[PDB]
Amino acid sequence: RVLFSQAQVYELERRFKQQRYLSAPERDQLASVLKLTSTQVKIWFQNRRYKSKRQ
Amino acid sequence: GRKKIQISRILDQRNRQVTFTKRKFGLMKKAYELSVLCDCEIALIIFNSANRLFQYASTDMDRVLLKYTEYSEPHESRTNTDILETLKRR
Amino acid sequence: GRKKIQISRILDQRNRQVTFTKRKFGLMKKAYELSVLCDCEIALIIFNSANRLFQYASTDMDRVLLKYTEYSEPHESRTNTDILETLKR
DNA sequence: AAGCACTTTCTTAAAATAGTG
DNA sequence: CACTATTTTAAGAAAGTGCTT
Repeated sequence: RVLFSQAQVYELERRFKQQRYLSAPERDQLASVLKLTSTQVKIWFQNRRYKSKRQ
Repeated sequence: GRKKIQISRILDQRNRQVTFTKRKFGLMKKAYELSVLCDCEIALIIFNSANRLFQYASTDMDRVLLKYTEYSEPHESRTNTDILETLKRR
Repeated sequence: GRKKIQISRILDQRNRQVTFTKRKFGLMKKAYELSVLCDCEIALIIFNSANRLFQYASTDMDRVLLKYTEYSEPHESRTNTDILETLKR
């Protein structure tokens, strides 16, 4: 059921520090680079946002 | 696992409730293991933040508590305060 | 541990006594951690093979036992028997 | 469609420990 | 007690569920 690479997660987190929310196009562009799916980046950002409030 | 946590009151109610249920199972499991491995009589009484009761006993709570009431001798008797000191000195 | 041990009575008196003192500290340590982390009132009463008493309480044993005395509400109540069944995943 | 609030399943690093002088 | 290989515990990560706009 597989976790993301530390390079994938490094870029996801670096991007999250700049922007808590992505647009659909922005999301697709990122997914392409990280070698993930749009759904995977969407849900990653959803989860990261949830955890951010549970600090 | 994944990150060292400091032993201080968990601030976030929901985190506190998930951590509680995990560590309560873990504690009762270790109590069970000790009871069986070392042939001992154990009683464990837990009241959570909401004052809900959870109890484990090796054999029977009443038998252990009876044996406790009618011990009549000094024994190892520890509180959170005494524990804090014992951990800081290592 | 250097070897995986099955959960049965240790049948070597000295091994039983060393394992006991180790796991008793471990158990009280975890009880302390739970009490502090989750703001809980815990009481732990242990009688070893020789019927010697060892006890931990978060704040005060008598206060917890009093609170436990008058409490007639359906609450989780587990013994070695019930645990045995629960451990078959 | 996507947000949020959980919840669930599993992985993995931290903590506990069996065997030993 | 100390040491440490090895096991066990539980925190955290991805996906599931269910509801709202």
